[PDB]
Amino acid sequence: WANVENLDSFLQQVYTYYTGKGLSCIIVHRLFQILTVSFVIGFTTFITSPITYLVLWLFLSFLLALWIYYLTDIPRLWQMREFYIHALKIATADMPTVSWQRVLYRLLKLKKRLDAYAIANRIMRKDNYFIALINNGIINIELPLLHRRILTHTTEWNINWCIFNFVFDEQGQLRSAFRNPNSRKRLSEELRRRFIVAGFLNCLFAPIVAIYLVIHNFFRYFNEYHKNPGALSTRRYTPLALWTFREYNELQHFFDERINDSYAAASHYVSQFPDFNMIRLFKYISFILGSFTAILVIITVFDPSVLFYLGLFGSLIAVSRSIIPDETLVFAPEKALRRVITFTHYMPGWWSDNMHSKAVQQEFCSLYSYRIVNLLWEILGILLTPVLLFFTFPSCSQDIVDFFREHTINVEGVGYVCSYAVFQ
Amino acid sequence: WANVENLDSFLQQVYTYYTGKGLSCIIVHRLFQILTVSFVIGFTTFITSPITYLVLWLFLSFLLALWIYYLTDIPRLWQMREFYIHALKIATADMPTVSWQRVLYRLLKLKKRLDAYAIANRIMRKDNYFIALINNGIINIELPLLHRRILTHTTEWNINWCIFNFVFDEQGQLRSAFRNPNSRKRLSEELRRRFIVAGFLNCLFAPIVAIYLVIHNFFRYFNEYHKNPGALSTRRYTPLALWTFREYNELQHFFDERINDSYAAASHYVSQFPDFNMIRLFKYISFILGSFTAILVIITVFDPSVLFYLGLFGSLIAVSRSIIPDETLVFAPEKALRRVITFTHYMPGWWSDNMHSKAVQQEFCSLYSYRIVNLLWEILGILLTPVLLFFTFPSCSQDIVDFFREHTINVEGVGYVCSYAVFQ
Amino acid sequence: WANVENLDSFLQQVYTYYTGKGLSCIIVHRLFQILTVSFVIGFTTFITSPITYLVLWLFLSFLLALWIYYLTDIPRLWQMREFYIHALKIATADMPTVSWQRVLYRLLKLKKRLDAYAIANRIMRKDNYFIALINNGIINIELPLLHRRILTHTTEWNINWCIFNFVFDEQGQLRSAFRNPNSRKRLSEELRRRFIVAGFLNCLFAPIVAIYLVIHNFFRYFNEYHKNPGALSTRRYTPLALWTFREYNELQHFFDERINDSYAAASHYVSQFPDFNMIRLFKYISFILGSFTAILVIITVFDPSVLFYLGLFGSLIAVSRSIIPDETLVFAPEKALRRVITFTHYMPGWWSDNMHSKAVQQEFCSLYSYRIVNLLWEILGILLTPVLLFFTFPSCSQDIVDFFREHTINVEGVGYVCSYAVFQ
Ligand SMILES: CCCCCCCCCCC(CCCCCCCCCC)(CO[C@H]1O[C@@H](CO)[C@H](O[C@@H]2O[C@@H](CO)[C@H](O)[C@@H](O)[C@@H]2O)[C@@H](O)[C@@H]1O)CO[C@H]1O[C@@H](CO)[C@H](O[C@@H]2O[C@@H](CO)[C@H](O)[C@@H](O)[C@@H]2O)[C@@H](O)[C@H]1O
Ligand SMILES: CCCCCCCCCCC(CCCCCCCCCC)(CO[C@H]1O[C@@H](CO)[C@H](O[C@@H]2O[C@@H](CO)[C@H](O)[C@@H](O)[C@@H]2O)[C@@H](O)[C@@H]1O)CO[C@H]1O[C@@H](CO)[C@H](O[C@@H]2O[C@@H](CO)[C@H](O)[C@@H](O)[C@@H]2O)[C@@H](O)[C@H]1O
Ligand SMILES: CCCCCCCCCCC(CCCCCCCCCC)(CO[C@H]1O[C@@H](CO)[C@H](O[C@@H]2O[C@@H](CO)[C@H](O)[C@@H](O)[C@@H]2O)[C@@H](O)[C@@H]1O)CO[C@H]1O[C@@H](CO)[C@H](O[C@@H]2O[C@@H](CO)[C@H](O)[C@@H](O)[C@@H]2O)[C@@H](O)[C@H]1O
Ligand SMILES: CCCCCCCCCCC(CCCCCCCCCC)(CO[C@H]1O[C@@H](CO)[C@H](O[C@@H]2O[C@@H](CO)[C@H](O)[C@@H](O)[C@@H]2O)[C@@H](O)[C@@H]1O)CO[C@H]1O[C@@H](CO)[C@H](O[C@@H]2O[C@@H](CO)[C@H](O)[C@@H](O)[C@@H]2O)[C@@H](O)[C@H]1O
Ligand SMILES: CCCCCCCCCCC(CCCCCCCCCC)(CO[C@H]1O[C@@H](CO)[C@H](O[C@@H]2O[C@@H](CO)[C@H](O)[C@@H](O)[C@@H]2O)[C@@H](O)[C@@H]1O)CO[C@H]1O[C@@H](CO)[C@H](O[C@@H]2O[C@@H](CO)[C@H](O)[C@@H](O)[C@@H]2O)[C@@H](O)[C@H]1O
Ligand SMILES: CCCCCCCCCCC(CCCCCCCCCC)(CO[C@H]1O[C@@H](CO)[C@H](O[C@@H]2O[C@@H](CO)[C@H](O)[C@@H](O)[C@@H]2O)[C@@H](O)[C@@H]1O)CO[C@H]1O[C@@H](CO)[C@H](O[C@@H]2O[C@@H](CO)[C@H](O)[C@@H](O)[C@@H]2O)[C@@H](O)[C@H]1O
Repeated sequence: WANVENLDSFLQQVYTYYTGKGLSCIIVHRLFQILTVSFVIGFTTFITSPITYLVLWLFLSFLLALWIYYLTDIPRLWQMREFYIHALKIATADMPTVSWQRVLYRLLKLKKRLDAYAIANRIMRKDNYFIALINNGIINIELPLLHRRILTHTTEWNINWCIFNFVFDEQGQLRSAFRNPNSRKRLSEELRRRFIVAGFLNCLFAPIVAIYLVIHNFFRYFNEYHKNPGALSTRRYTPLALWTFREYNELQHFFDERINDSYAAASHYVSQFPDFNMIRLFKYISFILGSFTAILVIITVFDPSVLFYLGLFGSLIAVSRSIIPDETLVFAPEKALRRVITFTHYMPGWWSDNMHSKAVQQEFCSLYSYRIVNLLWEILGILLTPVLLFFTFPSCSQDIVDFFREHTINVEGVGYVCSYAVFQ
Repeated sequence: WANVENLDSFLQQVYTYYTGKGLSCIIVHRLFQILTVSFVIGFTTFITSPITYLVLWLFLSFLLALWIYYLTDIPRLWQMREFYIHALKIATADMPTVSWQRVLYRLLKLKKRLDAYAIANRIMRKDNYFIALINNGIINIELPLLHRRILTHTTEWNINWCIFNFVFDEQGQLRSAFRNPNSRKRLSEELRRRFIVAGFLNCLFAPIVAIYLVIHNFFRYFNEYHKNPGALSTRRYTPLALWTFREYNELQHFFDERINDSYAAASHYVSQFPDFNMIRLFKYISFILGSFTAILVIITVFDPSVLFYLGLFGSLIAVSRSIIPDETLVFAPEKALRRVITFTHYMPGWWSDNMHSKAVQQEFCSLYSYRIVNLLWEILGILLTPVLLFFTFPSCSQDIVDFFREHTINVEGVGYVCSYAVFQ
Repeated sequence: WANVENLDSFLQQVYTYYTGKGLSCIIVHRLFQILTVSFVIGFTTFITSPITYLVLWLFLSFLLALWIYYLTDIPRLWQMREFYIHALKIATADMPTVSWQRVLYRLLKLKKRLDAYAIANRIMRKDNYFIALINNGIINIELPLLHRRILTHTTEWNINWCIFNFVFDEQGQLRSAFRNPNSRKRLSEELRRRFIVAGFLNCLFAPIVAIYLVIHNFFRYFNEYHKNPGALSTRRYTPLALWTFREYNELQHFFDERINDSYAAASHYVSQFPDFNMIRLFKYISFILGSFTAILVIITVFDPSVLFYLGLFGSLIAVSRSIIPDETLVFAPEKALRRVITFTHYMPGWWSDNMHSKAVQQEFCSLYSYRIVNLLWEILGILLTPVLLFFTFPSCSQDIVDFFREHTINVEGVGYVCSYAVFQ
């Protein structure tokens, strides 16, 4: 590896081999991914059975492209596995459980600079620019009519292809033409001619991706969402909430740990806002039905459709007892919210006034939505991303170019990084 | 509010509007309260159907008095809601979740002194005297024959009407005649002529209140206590335990929070005292029945009323497994008790010797009783309070007067407070 | 002050009015400064008494220029005094003792951003670039032949006139042409044509400044350095040591406090390196002379030029006792050095190996020199600065330009600051 001369991509591959947990796990996951896609395709073309033949040929050609890419990438995985076993001296059996600090320790042992912070800046060199574009509103992801900021996975794929393939070298570093203030008019017009091409390609590949996605999600979740409604209120952070919470140089797996360790706190928080005027009503109704049931039971022990009424009242009382919280339950929304914020690290300025508020809870529930709503939006966004790539993104092209010139700072030994990554 | 000149009652109304959680919640609770009373009355007069007409007229006249009082009080609630929205700038939607410290912050912003501690001393000016009368034995609430200290809700209503209406101004402050040591013989005899009148009124309104209370509690709890015995061992603090734990100037909702946050610790503590000589016996019996069942099952797999015996033994073994605790369970009564005391703040002097003891647990279970026992005593105390108001309270009248003269201290900017409130 | 539009210079004037401690103290100091200069001139032209008339006319013309400038600047001082009394509400009697945090508090009360850190970045906007040029070797201040880094006060005056008058606006901010990478060849050649002009002016004003300086220092220090040699070993930090210790955005008076609070630690540290092979010799010599003196005193009490020998031996023994340290004295150079570094905040990388070392002490004594050596070098540097401005500075001109383009970062609300000021 002494002849890399492309240290950024090498470190990124080291990291994605770590988070993939070795060649075995990576190959297994990719295999089951293409198997799931192919099963969806085959089962959908079976239960429904010219135009059908042509669209099936299209789908299977995409599947074969995926397969061919995976087969092409296998050798790079082997090179990295060899680098892990031999150079890093990390056992193939230690992969699913070794930490990133241990890999960093071995990597510093093996060998301008390779500090932990430097390696984080080199792995996340483009992700930091993405965090800074999204969080600072440099790029407008708000729909023109629906008035909503949506960040699907196709949105960020298109952002990474239009911008970060155009702004960064093949060697993976900010091109020279993006700090020259005189070229700000040529680049800011060769960038709209990329947004337009990506919008054209998405207007062709977005229907046949949203269709596959809705079919896959239906097949996967129909069983649970019609035979287990308890798992219908499972809440998760929206994909835009996961880029609002992200910090700079915070590698993906650290972020995943500290976000998964926050769902307990968030589920607790969103429950600290009961409806007392409704709890009181249901307490009253439970009292009435309990009086009726007491009379009925005390009269049936002396005269053995009163059983229908007894069953109905038992059902209604069991319904009511679920709404009525425990007596010895202390509701404290502000400390629940602070317990959440110790994980999400995200407290807007105007929260600090009223963290007990209900408006704060409305906002946090805009960030922490239902999983089914997240699915509906991850399907509608694949359709509405061409709207962005045609109407809101070109108008924001100039700014983007300027953002890469103003807010780029040279950190010695790393290179040109985002200027926001060096503050926080 | 610049023309109040009755700051104590104004602050008390601010506080009870806070703890009632706004005009909406207060009105809803009062409405469902009169609805529950009226439903009990109507259903009891229905399932049972002169004397009946007369007693029904009496009950409905009391109900109408309650209704008329609530309708009379509504305008004061509106005045306070206006003061909350306009002057305090607390949103009507922030009421169920705003804290008392936020209300104090707004109230100090708006405007002798209005510190947090001063407002607590003005809201709890009579409650501090009550805590000091009850905890220091100035007033004797021990029954003459049953030899038990009972503090029902009617007991404290009678104490607040006999004493605190006679001792405190209409403006809500210690009358002047109660610090003059020469009038200690006139006041200590105009106070027995109040205990006697209250005893006479209670000997008339105590039967028709205990009757309503037992009917209400029967209707409410018969369903749960005959169809869910698991909620028969629900333990709660007796009303006298809640005045023993109360601290001075600790507003009601803080006390409620720290008492509700103690039921987990108390339930844990009362379980750290198993019967080892009984656990051993049930372990032996489970072993015997398991041997029998093993033989029976191993003999029925070769010869398919042995099923009756198998079912009976399964039932008995399931019974036995519930008593036998887990093996890896560590019983530690002293640290459980300390975990409780960190909430109740109540450790008598003689506990500090043996907090591992069983006598300490007997006392704490006198404080932390069963809810059904609490109901039986809250019904028997409504009957036995005239005994107090006739025989034990007059004999303790003199002391009471002296208590208000000796143990009153003038805190500057607040007024005459209890001398115990300023120590702890 | 709402119409300033030159916030940087306004804040710098606020700060220099604070550190000057009011109009009274500023005027008094300037007055005694011109009085000291004029006294030196008059006394030197008196004790020595064409060429004399001409050089005296030159000196007095410089004095009159200084006087005229002070008289010109008085009105700005009055404007700032009014701003301090009226707007800031800081009493004229509170000036010599008010802190900078109190001035910051008042200034934030009065009114893109005016945080403490922002005001520090605006006051020290050019000083941060100076710290970064000097500490990072962007500019070469090492003499070509003597091989020594000298930073006189004239050196930094010339740096501030050649560079910071050319690089920064009249409004006080980095000119636009210094971030355009295409103009790096025009600016890097209009900067050598400034170093050359400054070298020419210094080759004319350096003799008649070094002469005045040596005369002033002779007059001031001859008395103390010939009639009090105890104040000849007074050590101070060299002017280059005071730019090596300086941190970014550390205002001048904070730096002065933490450097003055370090001279005790430095004086302690430089004494932890005694010469044991010399202490032993002087102990032996003191023993010999004490034996001789004991014999002489015990023989003169029986036979009253032995007195000459007794006096000489007393003198030599008094000399020896000064070198020999106390017995109960514990020498610990490493913790003395750490006590120093807690103030200077300056520990090179190669110190961390051997902080007990003698080479570390040699380096620290290169930083912490004798005051008389500092005077000799502050006089020789005024002569040798044209050498820098002619031979070492032009060769380093290009780099300087690049330094202002590479290492400039835009902090929002402040402006273009040095990129090193935002790290540490
Ligand atoms: C005719 C078929 C049409 C569509 C086919 C299927 C859709 C496309 C799938 C392909 C592909 C993009 C890349 C292709 C690049 C190959 C080059 C192509 C040829 C170029 C010549 C999907 O990538 C995205 O697909 C999205 C759906 O399309 C998913 O959205 C979801 O929607 C809802 C669903 O439940 C969800 O609720 C919602 O939460 C999602 O937002 C995303 O989750 C996913 O990231 C695969 O790449 C990626 O897949 C993901 C796991 O998916 C892998 O994540 C992790 O990997 C390990 C960490 O390294 C971890 O250890 C591992 O734990 C983890 O899995 C990635 O590593 C990577 O492998
Ligand atoms: C009709 C056939 C359907 C075919 C659909 C397209 C098939 C091609 C997909 C291939 C392709 C898009 C590229 C070409 C797209 C051109 C326009 C596409 C328009 C559609 C016509 C998607 O593939 C990527 O998708 C990403 C999203 O899941 C995954 O990131 C996961 O996220 C976490 C989840 O939370 C997981 O936890 C984590 O383990 C994964 O990292 C990747 O693992 C995956 O490889 C590969 O490019 C990718 O390069 C890299 C940056 O160089 C970017 O990957 C990530 O970005 C950050 C995000 O988080 C991550 O921080 C960072 O880790 C990573 O850098 C992507 O931006 C993407 O650009
Ligand atoms: C012909 C009918 C005969 C009897 C009728 C019903 C009995 C009397 C009910 C009337 C009334 C006294 C005041 C009357 C003043 C009006 C003036 C009258 C006209 C004057 C011209 C009951 O007051 C007491 O009644 C006792 C029973 O009698 C209860 O004992 C119980 O027994 C067992 C039961 O389950 C229990 O197990 C046991 O734990 C109890 O000890 C007590 O809990 C209760 O305090 C109503 O006042 C009070 O009610 C209570 C909630 O009850 C309100 O508490 C809170 O309010 C909010 C904080 O501000 C909170 O936010 C809210 O959460 C909370 O609710 C108070 O605010 C206040 O409203
Ligand atoms: C045949 C028809 C049946 C009619 C029965 C009587 C109907 C009249 C009841 C009306 C009346 C009694 C007054 C007249 C009684 C005369 C003799 C009665 C003999 C019966 C013939 C009861 O009404 C009160 O009862 C209290 C008890 O629940 C409630 O306090 C709740 O406690 C917590 C629970 O734990 C809750 O959490 C909390 O939210 C509530 O505060 C009050 O909310 C309620 O208003 C109103 O007067 C009341 O004034 C105030 C102090 O000026 C006192 O209230 C409280 O005291 C402290 C205790 O804790 C509290 O610290 C303090 O907050 C408050 O100051 C009472 O002492 C009482 O005197
Ligand atoms: C024909 C005569 C030839 C020469 C004349 C005399 C030499 C020049 C003197 C003028 C002048 C430069 C500025 C002129 C600007 C006016 C505009 C001109 C007209 C433009 C149209 C000297 O400035 C420098 O002069 C150097 C010598 O030249 C000194 O070097 C010394 O050498 C050895 C000596 O002992 C030393 O050992 C060695 O340690 C030094 O390095 C430096 O100490 C001094 O900084 C005055 O400016 C500055 O003086 C200094 C105190 O001097 C003031 O420092 C502080 O002020 C307060 C904090 O705000 C503090 O509260 C106050 O405590 C403190 O005092 C500054 O505020 C400022 O006022
Ligand atoms: C034949 C007649 C002799 C006439 C000789 C020249 C007379 C002119 C002198 C006037 C002039 C030089 C300007 C023109 C020079 C052109 C070329 C000169 C060639 C000579 C032919 C010197 O005047 C300054 O000299 C400084 C040095 O003492 C003083 O700083 C003191 O340092 C501490 C000590 O340790 C004291 O503690 C502290 O209180 C003082 O701040 C200043 O107080 C003083 O005003 C005024 O310009 C000045 O502007 C400012 C930055 O805008 C700079 O001041 C400081 O720089 C940092 C340093 O530390 C400081 O951090 C910072 O506080 C301040 O910003 C200077 O760089 C200088 O440029």
